[PDB]
Amino acid sequence: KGSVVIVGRIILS
Amino acid sequence: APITAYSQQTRGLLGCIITSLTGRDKNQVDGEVQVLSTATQSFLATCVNGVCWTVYHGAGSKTLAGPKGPITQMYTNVDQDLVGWPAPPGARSMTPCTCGSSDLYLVTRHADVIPVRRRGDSRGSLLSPRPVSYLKGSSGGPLLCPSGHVVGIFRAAVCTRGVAKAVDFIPVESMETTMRAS
Ligand SMILES: C=C[C@@H]1C[C@]1(NC(=O)[C@@H]1C[C@@H](Oc2cc(-c3csc(NC(=O)C(C)C)n3)nc3cc(OC)ccc23)CN1C(=O)[C@@H](NC(=O)OC1CCCC1)C(C)(C)C)C(=O)O
Ligand code: NA
Repeated sequence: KGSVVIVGRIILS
Repeated sequence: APITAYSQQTRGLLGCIITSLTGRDKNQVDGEVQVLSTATQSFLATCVNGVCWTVYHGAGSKTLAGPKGPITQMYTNVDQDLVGWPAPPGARSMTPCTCGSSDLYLVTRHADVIPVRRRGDSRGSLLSPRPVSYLKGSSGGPLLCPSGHVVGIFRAAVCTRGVAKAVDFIPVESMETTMRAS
């Protein structure tokens, strides 16, 4: 029932 | 390795429970790779041609918390262990690799970049062995060609006594095969 949540991100170079 | 990476956290354990229940996330989105959480586990999603791709065994059939409320899965393949939601506004879409370079790079949730040697279509060897626990939570993370293009996403680890010597991934090809059967 709970949705998935964005808790962070990764930046690429 | 030519490629580098760093992470930025966006939410804590509390605001994540909240967002999980409302399905609505106002936070601005950035980055090639999103760090994702449910109640019971964390994992990664790689944006490729406007879809946020990750593994079934992490996301299940769940919605992704989004700005206009919960985002419904656009692609769902239990047996590939692959799901995809339409990429939220501001996620950085990656480009598929096709040049078939032999040496690849796995980006972990810790924003480390790990050298892999392609051994086949969906298999890759770690040039340097790592603890399984260190890779745990990085399913969904991208394998990159040296140009920075995506070849696949991390699915499972080949391991023995808690030491991983190889990775199993979903090649960017399979992401086409799910799209066609939509
Ligand atoms: C340690 C890190 C590794 C990346 C990582 N992945 C994982 O933790 C994955 C998830 C699970 O593997 C799979 C699950 C599901 C799956 C589908 S539905 C489902 N679950 C449910 O339906 C439940 C809700 C009941 N699971 N489908 C798969 C399909 C595959 O096709 C080739 C290969 C592996 C699959 C076990 N695993 C492994 O990595 C395990 N390894 C393993 O299974 O060996 C792999 C098989 C292919 C290559 C060697 C391990 C390390 C725990 C012994 C992670 O971080 O999660
Ligand atoms: Na880094």
